[PDB]
Amino acid sequence: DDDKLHSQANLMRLKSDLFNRSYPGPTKDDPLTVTLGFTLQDIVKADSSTNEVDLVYYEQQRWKLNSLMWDPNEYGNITDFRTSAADIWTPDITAYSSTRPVQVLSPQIAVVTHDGSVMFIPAQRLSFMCDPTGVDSEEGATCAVKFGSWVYSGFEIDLKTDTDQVDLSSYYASSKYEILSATQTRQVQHYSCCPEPYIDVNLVVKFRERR
Amino acid sequence: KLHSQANLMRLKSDLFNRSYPGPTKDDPLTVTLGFTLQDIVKADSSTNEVDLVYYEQQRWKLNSLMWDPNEYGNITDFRTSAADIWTPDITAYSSTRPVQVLSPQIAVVTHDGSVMFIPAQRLSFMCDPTGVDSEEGATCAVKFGSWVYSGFEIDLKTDTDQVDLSSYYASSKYEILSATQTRQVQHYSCCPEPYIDVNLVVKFRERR
Amino acid sequence: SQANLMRLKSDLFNYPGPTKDDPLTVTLGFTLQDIVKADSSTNEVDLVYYEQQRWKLNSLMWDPNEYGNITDFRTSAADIWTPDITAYSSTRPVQVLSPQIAVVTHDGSVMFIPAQRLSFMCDPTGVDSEEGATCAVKFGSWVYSGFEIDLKTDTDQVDLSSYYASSKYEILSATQTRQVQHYSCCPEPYIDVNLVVKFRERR
Amino acid sequence: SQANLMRLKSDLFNRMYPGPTKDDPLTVTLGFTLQDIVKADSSTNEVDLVYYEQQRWKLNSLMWDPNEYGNITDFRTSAADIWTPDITAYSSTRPVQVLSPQIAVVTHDGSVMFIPAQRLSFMCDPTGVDSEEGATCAVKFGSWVYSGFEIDLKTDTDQVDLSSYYASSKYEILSATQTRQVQHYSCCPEPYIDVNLVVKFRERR
Amino acid sequence: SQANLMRLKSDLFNRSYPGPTKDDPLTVTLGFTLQDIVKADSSTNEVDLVYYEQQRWKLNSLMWDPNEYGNITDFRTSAADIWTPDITAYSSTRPVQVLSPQIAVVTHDGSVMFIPAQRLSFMCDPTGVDSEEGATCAVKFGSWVYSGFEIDLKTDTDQVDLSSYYASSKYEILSATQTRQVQHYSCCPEPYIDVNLVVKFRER
Ligand SMILES: COc1ccc2cc1Oc1cc3c(cc1OC)CC[N+](C)(C)[C@H]3Cc1ccc(cc1)Oc1c(OC)c(OC)cc3c1[C@@H](C2)[N+](C)(C)CC3
Ligand SMILES: COc1ccc2cc1Oc1cc3c(cc1OC)CC[N+](C)(C)[C@H]3Cc1ccc(cc1)Oc1c(OC)c(OC)cc3c1[C@@H](C2)[N+](C)(C)CC3
Ligand SMILES: COc1ccc2cc1Oc1cc3c(cc1OC)CC[N+](C)(C)[C@H]3Cc1ccc(cc1)Oc1c(OC)c(OC)cc3c1[C@@H](C2)[N+](C)(C)CC3
Ligand SMILES: COc1ccc2cc1Oc1cc3c(cc1OC)CC[N+](C)(C)[C@H]3Cc1ccc(cc1)Oc1c(OC)c(OC)cc3c1[C@@H](C2)[N+](C)(C)CC3
Repeated sequence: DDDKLHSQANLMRLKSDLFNRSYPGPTKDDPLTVTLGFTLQDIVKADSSTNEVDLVYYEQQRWKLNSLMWDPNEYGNITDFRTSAADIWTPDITAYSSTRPVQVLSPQIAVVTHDGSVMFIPAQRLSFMCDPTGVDSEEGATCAVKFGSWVYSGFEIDLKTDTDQVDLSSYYASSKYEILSATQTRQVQHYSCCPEPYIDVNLVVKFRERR
Repeated sequence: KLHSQANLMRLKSDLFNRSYPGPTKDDPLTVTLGFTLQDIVKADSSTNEVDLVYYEQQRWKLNSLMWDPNEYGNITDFRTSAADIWTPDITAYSSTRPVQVLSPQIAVVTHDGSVMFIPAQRLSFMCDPTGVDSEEGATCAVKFGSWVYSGFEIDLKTDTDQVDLSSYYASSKYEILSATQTRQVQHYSCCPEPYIDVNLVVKFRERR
Repeated sequence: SQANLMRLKSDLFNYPGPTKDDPLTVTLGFTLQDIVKADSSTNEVDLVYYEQQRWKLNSLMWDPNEYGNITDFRTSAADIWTPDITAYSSTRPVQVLSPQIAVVTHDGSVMFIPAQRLSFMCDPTGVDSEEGATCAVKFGSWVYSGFEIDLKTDTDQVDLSSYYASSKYEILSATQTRQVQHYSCCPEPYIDVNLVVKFRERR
Repeated sequence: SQANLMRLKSDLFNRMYPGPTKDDPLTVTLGFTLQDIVKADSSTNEVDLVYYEQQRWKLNSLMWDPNEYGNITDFRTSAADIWTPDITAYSSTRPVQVLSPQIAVVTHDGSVMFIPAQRLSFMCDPTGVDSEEGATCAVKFGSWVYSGFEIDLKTDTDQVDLSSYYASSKYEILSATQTRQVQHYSCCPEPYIDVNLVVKFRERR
Repeated sequence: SQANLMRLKSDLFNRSYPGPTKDDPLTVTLGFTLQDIVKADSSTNEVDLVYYEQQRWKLNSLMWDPNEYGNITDFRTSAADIWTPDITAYSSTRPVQVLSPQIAVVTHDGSVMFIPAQRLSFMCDPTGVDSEEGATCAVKFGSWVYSGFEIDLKTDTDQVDLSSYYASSKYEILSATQTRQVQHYSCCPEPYIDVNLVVKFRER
């Protein structure tokens, strides 16, 4: 009950050291790479009257800041902590073809590790632009939606995925829709309009009515 | 009475302007979870969503919240807003829509440092209701647990294997065949932490 | 006189809820305005009503004589404690239709009357018959036991003087009744006001 | 310019009107501009309107003299910055949805103009809408918590402004009026004042 | 450098805009990028449009010398933290739904660029959308509270950007125009400015 009082005291001081003394977001001089991963849980609805499809997925977001690092030794072997997302800067990762505000299904809480890495995994329901024509056929339908920063250019936020394969191991086994394939791919595009690169992660999902 | 009010504000002030940042590997917390199913409102076989109304009883206990009632005018408990205290981030793992909260976000803290919080909710979750119009009915399942704490920081426990059905609405469109809540612990090659959840399985069918 | 009002509000504000030794009695009453919807596919009924709430606090007494003949004021419900009155068989969050503003009287009584839309559990079978349908929903505190909060009605007649004359549904009767319940599981009384409405398709 | 304005506001907002009282009652003028009858639902007896509600009142505690403030005669301010009346429809079926910025104009004479655009669902039986006669519905507007002892209401005209009514609405407008009324109930000594919005309308042809 | 930015932000905000006035009017630039007509409801005559508005204005109190601040030329700030123009649709039938983060980019010249993505329901008779010639609807945008003496609204370009319009929408766009309109009304000596967006569209 004195180890425990002492360990709490260490956590509160770490959080005050990082949060109260000592983040404006990335700049071209100090750019940030966010690692993104999708875990598709369900294609919930495919609306052929409006060409909207609703997905439920988790989005794992990961980045690393020097100003969040600390030494576990000065803070009682604390190697990580949970904190509300409002306590830290988080990337404005946004779907570029959503048709309604994304609905958050999970607690807005992040895990900060001693080397400055942050991991934040919002579960979400998204309506996005998609013609589901062909979903009732063997070859199925294909849709795509890009994710990336809304306001930071490619000189300030970069992105990558650890694999092209969307994680399907939690995909709902009785969904109305069967997944034929689902890929997530970093894409850098150059436009003449603009000297900065446009970076996004493209999520391509091919699916059909479960038979 | 004007005195008991004085003692309540003082207790609160002592507990809340003196010194709890959430559980850690060094200071883990056991959350006891129990479900009371009130209604299955809707089963949608076009999207495989089912809507439940249920109560989620959450209980945990902290040293930082204990007091001696003798020192505070015999006060043995008090109510406080859930924003005022740490609460566990218990979450359904296969919801299809944000849960809608039906009850006041206020908890009851007891002098032994136990907290009870009972959010009533309507939840849409993933569920194929095929067979609901048959004798055998349909079965669905949804896992609840911490979103961000592993089994190293929050352990979950049930007080019973049975979901409380005694308040189930007797004129629901659906009748309950069985409703159980089973703690489960799981490990993955990738990761060293245990993951703990409570699996809510409900078998149900169209009322006769 | 505006002078006088700010000074009273000044004096009074500068109440953390009831306790077992300082309990609170809340008076409830309902003004049924409309049965807007009765969905027989889900057994949900939607009602629009005013939830009349009143309680009295020692804290809020004053002399209309020490303050320019000011017998009452209005204040945002957000500046004051209000009881956590909740339906016990809603299916959706309640939607509030009116400003959240309370009226405090010099006798220390607070009146707060939100108009609200509520979906609750109700089988409307029989609504297209002469006998019509009958549904019930109970209201009461969610987090205060009957040791800290008690309830009462001023009358058992639901106020129907504002019932919408052209609703799809006519009201055959509507009663509001304080209930006290005891259960073996639990050592506090369960107190609530039960609203029972009998109604049928208008003809 | 901005120094004068930032001073004005600091002065007015730092030297708060606690609402009207019986001793100092307030008159609020209301008028409606009806834009559209968006939907009429005959299964639930709910009609939806989109309108602008012009509210206007006048406080002594919001007067200033322009020459002490660089010839400023008016300013725009967030409506959460000032008291605004709790004007409410008495028979809505869904929370009212606000379609415009919650910003008011204060003028040097202490008068305030606030004009929220709103969408409103309200209790209305649309029977007869598919006929030449049309349907008729009414909704009353007034203060939720102030009786006629603290808030009096008025209109400048009892004709609803239809000059902006949408030309290709599903529903044509036959007439629309806004009438101040004073009610006295046996229960209560206070007068209750409202503006009654009555609309007749039919399916456009 | 992370510190140069953390100081620039201090100087501008927590060390000093009550919006525009008749003596200090603001020019605001508006342009539309249309992304999807999602739905046209002929039972209620509403159409739902997903689109972006590019807003741009320049303020003196947002000027700074780059070489006094680490060669920082621009930054990103939350739109809640700066004044932003009250640009509103004059005939929407439901509150706007915001699809993107509400973050503006401020440049050293004091210019501000803000690009909200939104879904907007507005009044629109879709009669004709199932025929070769389509249906035509219009929606005007402008300040709700500031006349043309306080906010002077202009288009950035004369053209609606259709380059990112979703190719597999239920509805094809046959044309879309954006045009600044000035009107004098008899209540008031001030000019009133809006930008009218006119869209002709039909079922794909
Ligand atoms: C200068 O502006 C742009 C440059 C380039 C494009 C759009 C542009 O339009 C805008 C983009 C963006 C914003 C505002 C825009 O206008 C005011 C704000 C937010 N960011 C900066 C993040 C992007 C977000 C963003 C939004 C739309 C977008 C790409 C990025 O559109 C595209 C697609 O996705 C829908 C797509 O997918 C298959 C394929 C293509 C495009 C666009 C790409 N076109 C057609 C040109 C080529 C092919
Ligand atoms: C220990 O728990 C309970 C004990 C007793 C009951 C419910 C219980 O379940 C809960 C009740 C309550 C809470 C949480 C509960 O679970 C953890 C939190 C909020 N309070 C404390 C305020 C009540 C709110 C409340 C909620 C449900 C409720 C009664 C009160 O259900 C009933 C009815 O209304 C739905 C009803 O109507 C005819 C008739 C009856 C009941 C219940 C009463 N049964 C069936 C048992 C007997 C008859
Ligand atoms: C917060 O305060 C109120 C909020 C809302 C209203 C009155 C209010 O004020 C009082 C209510 C009450 C009292 C005193 C009040 O203020 C000193 C004394 C006792 N109770 C607590 C029981 C109610 C009883 C009560 C008294 C008056 C009353 C409604 C209920 O007024 C109305 C009507 O009936 C007269 C009526 O009839 C068709 C229609 C309407 C109203 C009122 C309702 N408006 C205009 C707003 C809407 C339409
Ligand atoms: C003084 O009162 C008004 C005078 C003039 C009009 C509306 C009026 O109603 C109001 C307008 C406005 C407000 C409040 C109003 O009421 C108190 C708040 C602030 N702004 C400045 C934003 C306008 C916003 C505004 C709102 C509606 C509006 C025009 C402007 O309606 C019109 C249109 O479509 C929206 C349209 O295009 C098809 C064409 C026309 C109109 C109107 C213009 N008529 C028919 C008369 C002429 C041509």
